[PDB]
Amino acid sequence: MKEFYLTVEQIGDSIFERYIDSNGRERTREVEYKPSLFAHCPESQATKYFDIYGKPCTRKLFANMRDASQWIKRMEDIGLEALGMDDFKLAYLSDTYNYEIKYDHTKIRVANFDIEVTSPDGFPEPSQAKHPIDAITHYDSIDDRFYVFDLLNSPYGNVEEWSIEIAAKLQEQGGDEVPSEIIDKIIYMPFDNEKELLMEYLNFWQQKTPVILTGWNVESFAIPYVYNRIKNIFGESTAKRLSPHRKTRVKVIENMYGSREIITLFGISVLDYIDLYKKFSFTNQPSYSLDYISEFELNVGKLKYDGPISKLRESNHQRYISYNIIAVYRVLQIDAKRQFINLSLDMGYYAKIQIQSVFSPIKTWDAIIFNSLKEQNKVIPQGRSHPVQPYPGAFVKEPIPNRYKYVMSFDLTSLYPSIIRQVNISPETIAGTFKVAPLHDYINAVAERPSDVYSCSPNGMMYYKDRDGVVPTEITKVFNQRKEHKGYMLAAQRNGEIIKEALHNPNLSVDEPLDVDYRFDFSDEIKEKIKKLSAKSLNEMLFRAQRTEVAGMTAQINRKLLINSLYGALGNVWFRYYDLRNATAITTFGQMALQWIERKVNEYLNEVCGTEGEAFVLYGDTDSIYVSADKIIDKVGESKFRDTNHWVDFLDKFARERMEPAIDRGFREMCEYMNNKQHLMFMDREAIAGPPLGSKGIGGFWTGKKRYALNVWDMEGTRYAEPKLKIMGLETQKSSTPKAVQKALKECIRRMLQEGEESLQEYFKEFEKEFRQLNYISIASVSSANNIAKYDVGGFPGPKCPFHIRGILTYNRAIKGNIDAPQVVEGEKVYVLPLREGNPFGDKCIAWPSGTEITDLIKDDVLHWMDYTVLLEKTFIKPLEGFTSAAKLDYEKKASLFDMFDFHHH
DNA sequence: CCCGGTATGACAGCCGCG
DNA sequence: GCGGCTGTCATACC
Repeated sequence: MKEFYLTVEQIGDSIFERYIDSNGRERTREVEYKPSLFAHCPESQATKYFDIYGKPCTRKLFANMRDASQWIKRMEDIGLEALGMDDFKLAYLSDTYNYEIKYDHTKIRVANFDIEVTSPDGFPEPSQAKHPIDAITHYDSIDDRFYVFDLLNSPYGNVEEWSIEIAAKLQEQGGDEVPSEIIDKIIYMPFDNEKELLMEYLNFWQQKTPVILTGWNVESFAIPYVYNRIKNIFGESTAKRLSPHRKTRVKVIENMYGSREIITLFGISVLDYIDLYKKFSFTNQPSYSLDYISEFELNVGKLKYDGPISKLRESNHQRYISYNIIAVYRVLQIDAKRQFINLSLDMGYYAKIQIQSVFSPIKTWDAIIFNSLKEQNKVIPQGRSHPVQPYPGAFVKEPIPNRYKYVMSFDLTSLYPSIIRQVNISPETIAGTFKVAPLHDYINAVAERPSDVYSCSPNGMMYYKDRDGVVPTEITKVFNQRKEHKGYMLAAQRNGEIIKEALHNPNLSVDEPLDVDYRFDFSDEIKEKIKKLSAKSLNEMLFRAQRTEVAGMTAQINRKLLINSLYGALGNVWFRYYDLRNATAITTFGQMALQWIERKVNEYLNEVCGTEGEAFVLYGDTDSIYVSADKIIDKVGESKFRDTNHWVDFLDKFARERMEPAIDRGFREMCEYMNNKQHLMFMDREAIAGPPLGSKGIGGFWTGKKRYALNVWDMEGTRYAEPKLKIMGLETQKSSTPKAVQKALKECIRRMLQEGEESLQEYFKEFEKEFRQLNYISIASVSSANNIAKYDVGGFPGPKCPFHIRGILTYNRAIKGNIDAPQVVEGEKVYVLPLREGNPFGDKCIAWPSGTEITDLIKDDVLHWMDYTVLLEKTFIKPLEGFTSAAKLDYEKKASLFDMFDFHHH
């Protein structure tokens, strides 16, 4: 076993490191690390060190890290570049671990915990920590145990001890339904007072100090609450004891709304799962509370209880504790499915960074470029300050709002990373500039060729073709690595398939499985030794073949995330290799790419269909184009197809046989026109959309930029058994839209695309008739409660007050002086309903906390004074009118067709 | 620097307008 | 009384 690191930190003139040694023991080092930095020198001085520009550099070795840091300030005050890695933690990791890090997760202590705090005051602020911590569930990955800390006596109640017997029983039997998987894994311990509890938790923390600390909201609630609580009761010295190095910093996170404070525990990587999920799930969710996320991933959700949580410990302490245990297990179950922690570790050691820096695409890329440059004796440039200067971004085509019967879409692969390599874009690779014509003229190939010598972007930039760019080289690596690991994953998957044939007829023998590598396909000699092998050994080979497939999967997605990271880094002023001209070179070339191929697809389809001057490309967004296939179908005639699958086959082949070669030679023309280093503009066919054959459906429609619906039969080569609706930007996709209305609008769209006008009309009529019979929760809008106090003037709405906020202030006057009634909290989501003019409430609308019924001492009047008309018009009819206008359909039978004209009268 | 550019929509408030 | 704006706020997605 080769040693790896756990956490690294700099305190004064010392690196403090937690690390696993060659024997597997967790250990700590204090090293008085001697960093190196670099300055420019004359050609006379003989060094092996050069910068990315090739200019010679002399190596300066400092006695400590403070001298290094003071030297950087002195070089700034002189006006000369101070070259090298200024984040000395990264240099230490590079020096101490100059090899491919192979870690062993079972020796990494990964803790996830959750806290409970009874509070009749409202949400207990972590910075003040006014109320007693009355429960802690702390899971440890090494022990595989849930350590549960339980407070029996607090100012808010004296309670019985928790029962594991009851907690395991069925929910109908009065039990908490804690899974038998974790029942034999709970270490329960009750306490007579909070001080005893908090002090035991601290001693527990010292013996089992987390390397990775996770959980839901741990960074913004749990950790701050435990720290501040211990601090307020025992003093700051005791609270620092939560850090292995007894050093803590109070960070102030100032978001563009308010300001909150997080606590930095030196020697611990905090990877909050709420942040970890938002970063790596790539699924946009309405709510990000553990409850919603659990039921989404695990189909079980968080544990239910009766009454307000502020009254739970009193009324049902048995539930309260079991709710705390399950809260921790919910996160562990999610991580068992998604494995974002293992992912985070994988990338942390690949980049050689602090694990919590996986949230930073800047840190990660800074280190990956640093390490590969280090092994070539090359010196990284100094990070220079840059003014935040907004530059052009992605091109988006304004579509003509219409229906579109048949649609076929195509995507460029890894567009921005592809341009970087194609054009060879890097700081040191800038070769000069050319007099730039309008983009229009480069799209139409009317402008003169920018350079015979250098590779070019349509923004005026020129780059060397002979040199290998530092950025281009570094991302080509990542590409090649991903292919390599996805070449091992496909091999490990296919190698397991041959094993599954042997799982039907084996023969027992006392032998261990053969030493073979699953990353590469088996030879004939290994294939000969399959039937003879035993049943015990065959299941061991299947275990290790699948184990190899899991290792390949993790690697191939980690590199995928890096590919998509780079542009972000490159376009960020804080990044070392950032250059504004290089950034606009990427986006502008991309703008040219999509519009040039729009031209080429139009010119090809016109020539083939015989027509001239017809817009086939109906829409385009960044790296994708959408083609109208009507003419292609009408060229064969849709009456010649026997079924839906017949014309989907037709279009699929057409794209591959006719369209894709026309695109490739189209882009090959563009590469030669810009004189680029290599052609890397590749376009895959994604979606084939259209209405079912012999149906009155319209297939798809656009209402504007980023607002469309499509009936998709085939995506990226896989044929769907049943048609699947792709909806983007429309109200069905917005969490502000009421539950029943989100459902109704989707069906309205389904009926439009699959069935036609009359069906939509029959549905609308019925939904209008039955709207008043729907539940008041399902038909209410949801909104975010930001800036409540700002627009509040003595309990009434002020100038420029938003609609939902007005609703909140109406609710507040209705429950003014009522503690049992739910309070609307700044930040949290709210239900909104309109009220008929003349109601006993203040205004025209009421808003109450989301996910809850209204207080019974106000419910009747709300339900009585609801404005259904306004609600149906605002949330349902208006957005539908939106879709139907573009689609050129009617939702109501006799609508005057003169309504679609912007008449005079002016 | 632990994601903001390119987007649309709901609503408030203003301006002309016999 | 209502388009035609501008401004604030809310929420999509790569």
